[PDB]
Amino acid sequence: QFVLSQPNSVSTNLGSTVKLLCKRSTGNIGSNYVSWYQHHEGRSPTTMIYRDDQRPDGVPDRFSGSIDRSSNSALLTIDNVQTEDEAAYFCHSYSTGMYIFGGGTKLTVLGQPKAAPSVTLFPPSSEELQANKATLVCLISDFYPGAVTVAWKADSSPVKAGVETTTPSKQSNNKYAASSYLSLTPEQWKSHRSYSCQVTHEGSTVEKTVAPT
Amino acid sequence: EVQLVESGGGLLQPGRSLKLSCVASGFTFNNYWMSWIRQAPGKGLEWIASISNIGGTIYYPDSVKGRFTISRDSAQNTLYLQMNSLRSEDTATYYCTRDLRMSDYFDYWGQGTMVTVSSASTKGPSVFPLAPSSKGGTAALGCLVKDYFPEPVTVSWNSGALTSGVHTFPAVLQSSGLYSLSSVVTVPSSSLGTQTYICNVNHKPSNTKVDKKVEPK
Amino acid sequence: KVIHGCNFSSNVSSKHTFTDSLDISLVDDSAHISCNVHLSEPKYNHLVGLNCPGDIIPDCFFQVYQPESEELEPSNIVYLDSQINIGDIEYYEDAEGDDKIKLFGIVGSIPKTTSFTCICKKDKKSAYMTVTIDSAG
Ligand SMILES: *[C@@H]1O[C@H](CO)[C@@H](O)[C@H](O)[C@H]1NC(C)=O
Repeated sequence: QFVLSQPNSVSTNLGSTVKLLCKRSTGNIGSNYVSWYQHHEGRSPTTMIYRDDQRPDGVPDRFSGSIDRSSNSALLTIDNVQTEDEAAYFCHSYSTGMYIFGGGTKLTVLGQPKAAPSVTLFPPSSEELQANKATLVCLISDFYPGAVTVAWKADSSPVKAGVETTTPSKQSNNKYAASSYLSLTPEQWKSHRSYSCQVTHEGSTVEKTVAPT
Repeated sequence: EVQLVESGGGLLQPGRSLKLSCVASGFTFNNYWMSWIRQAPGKGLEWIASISNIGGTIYYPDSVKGRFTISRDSAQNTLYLQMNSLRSEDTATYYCTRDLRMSDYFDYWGQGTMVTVSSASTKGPSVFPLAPSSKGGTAALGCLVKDYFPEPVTVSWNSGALTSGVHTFPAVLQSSGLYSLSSVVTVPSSSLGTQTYICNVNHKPSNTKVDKKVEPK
Repeated sequence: KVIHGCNFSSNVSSKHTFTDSLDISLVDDSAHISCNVHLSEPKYNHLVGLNCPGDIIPDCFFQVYQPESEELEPSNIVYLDSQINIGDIEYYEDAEGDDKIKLFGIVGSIPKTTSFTCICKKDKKSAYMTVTIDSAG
């Protein structure tokens, strides 16, 4: 019937103001009620806004729902942003027979100065290669915000296979961490002079390199 | 107050049958629509089924149509979601909601239940040591955990005696279904020739314990 | 035999014929519009129901709705058996795409004249079917 579209992720600072959009593809945004749901990790979602602009008891006056008919989208506005607001936010609307959810926007409350990623790259261990297994491990720690993109380079050409990377996870110091892996055969590891792991963080890349022992 | 307590679920295999329960309390049960909402790992919320007060109306999306069945019990105050002929895609966190049909929103959510569907059988982890590398003056050394199923795997360094600078990275999911994680510890680079570093990998699902000593190269 | 009730869908069907009809999709979101059925016979043998191209609140006609306020959500829901108090009532249902036809049959005389309401909901639009069944006519 239609599709609700949300930004993948946004970020603001404490005490600022953020507006999360929910664009309806086909039809009018005002023809159907819109609801907003806050979702923390490992926790039940809680209703934040109902029928367009109504706010249930227990929801702070910070959150407000709005309908922007010019952009055909709904907006969840959060004034005086708090770190407790950092979660996922989903919009919802119902057409007869189907319940539509947006993709969800992972809000990020920038709570500390921006940190550059610490990139450590290990070669396949001695014991790794003897079992005819090869694995390149690129540990990424101490970076904030928690959003990085990794690109591996066999020799110095792009790799498009065998790459597996974890989604960014929050550390104990509120910074984030992630780890990338590259499966190889021991014949692919030694036929190349080196292998390099590039960690793009906030548009700035940090690269490390290892070579066959 | 209104409470929604979910039950059922666990670990199943494709082709089997599951039935989740959701015990409702604190309101007149026969006066509200109830729904099931799931969240797949690394994905957004997805609606599964809605049933009216006395089941006069039932909705499904085309994904689970015919595979799932939603019903309710007036006397037991319980909502159910019968699952048959499952898939690995159905592995998600299944929530239970009370609905206000006249306003098209979910005002109360359940505590969430976890359903995991997989065919990869149990397998212990192959543990490989990671020789230290610079960070100079600071060295980062660890040990690898590869090709195990299922979660979780706990790693301790020096049988709990080494806690300073220990960071166990969350595991990654390989395509087959197996997992892989890494536990690294940062130590002063002067003690590489005088300290014995040994990570203790524990995998209770397969009852596999591996101790791998890490030495320099 | 005709259905004493309200067709809210734009699907005109010969499978079910309704006495009254009002296209819900032409009603405003903020309008208070109802379609009214009034039975006044000494004894009854009538089909009563509605065709809603959206959602029906409550689960009519086993449940019905007797209002006392201009509330947004019902939550004052009674059952047709206890409200009409005519004993065994035959209930019906049929589908036609998004069209939902819910009916009930009343045969005989009822003790006290009673009125009740059913809601057809389409998006933000909302129309009421209010039926009144007299005791003696
Ligand atoms: C009318 O009938 C068609 C086909 O039977 C169906 O697809 C549609 O949902 C029905 N209702 C409306 C309002 O068109």
